[PDB]
Amino acid sequence: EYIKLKVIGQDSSEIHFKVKMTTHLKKLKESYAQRQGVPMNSLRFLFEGQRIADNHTPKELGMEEEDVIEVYQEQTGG
Amino acid sequence: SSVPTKLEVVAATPTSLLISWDAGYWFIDYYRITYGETGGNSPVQEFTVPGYSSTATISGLSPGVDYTITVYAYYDNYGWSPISINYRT
Repeated sequence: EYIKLKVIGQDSSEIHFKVKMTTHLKKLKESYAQRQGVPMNSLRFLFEGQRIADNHTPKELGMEEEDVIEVYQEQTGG
Repeated sequence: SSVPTKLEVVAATPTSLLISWDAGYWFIDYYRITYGETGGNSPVQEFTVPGYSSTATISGLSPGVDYTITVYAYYDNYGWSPISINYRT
């Protein structure tokens, strides 16, 4: 079963995804990075405080229909 | 309901057409477009277009014939219900 997730950049950018509950979130992240023209290393994706791993599933994370993933530009090396 | 929506012909000639559609907020991996003569014998013609596009040309049509055009959207092995329209060249 699949759920709709809303991915929202600080940007106010907004992209919706239909994701399988048991599927790794990697493709969602990389799709959003690609559509933004921004490198993966420069994004922090968050659901309820938790940074989302490429290997997290919506299921591991307690995600439901219409849940919001927030995305911030991340600076590294500090 | 369907993804995409607002499938429409936006320009045409006797033997071609330019369709356009709207994915709203959805990220789409690619679309599959089919088209065939409405109430014709032939199997449909088919082609695929990248998920970032919202426009496609259909050509090699014949003058005054009605076509049923269907667009299918896919993302990571999910397929939405398609949207169709009919258009006569």
